Amino acid sequence: MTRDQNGTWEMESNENFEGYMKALDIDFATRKIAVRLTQTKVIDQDGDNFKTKTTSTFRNYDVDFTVGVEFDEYTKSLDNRHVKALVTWEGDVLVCVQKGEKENRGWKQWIEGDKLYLELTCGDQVCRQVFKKKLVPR
Ligand SMILES: CCCCCCCCCCCC(=O)OC(CO)CO
Repeated sequence: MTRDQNGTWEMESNENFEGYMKALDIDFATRKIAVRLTQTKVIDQDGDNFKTKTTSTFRNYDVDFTVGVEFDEYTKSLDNRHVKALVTWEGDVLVCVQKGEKENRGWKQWIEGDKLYLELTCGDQVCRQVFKKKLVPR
């Protein structure tokens, strides 16, 4: 079930989100708020079609894609840049390459049991996040 990323995932850890945001040139006042925020990931996955929402108390980031289909991603509410994005499977890891102004920009997202791992990369900065599958009703 390592390819099934469906559901709601609640952030457990967030390492070096500051460096990732700084590499994206996000302004200092925004980073000061954003580094503290818990995030939630909501994934609606139907085969290779993904609809994703990353939410917080401050701002949300939405991106939808089909595995294997390059798309024009506009990173609204993050750094507000246009990139050419492609998501593919490398094994059971979902890998996105975002070609554009910033070198070495992309992300890798994968399941281990009840945990979702996400590594966000830009240039020489890597942010490593872990989310836990939302607790089901009592
Ligand atoms: C500056 C305010 C930040 C507000 C929180 C929003 C942060 C989003 C970070 C990028 C997440 C991302 O691209 O993740 C992909 C894989 O999960 C989306 O499919």
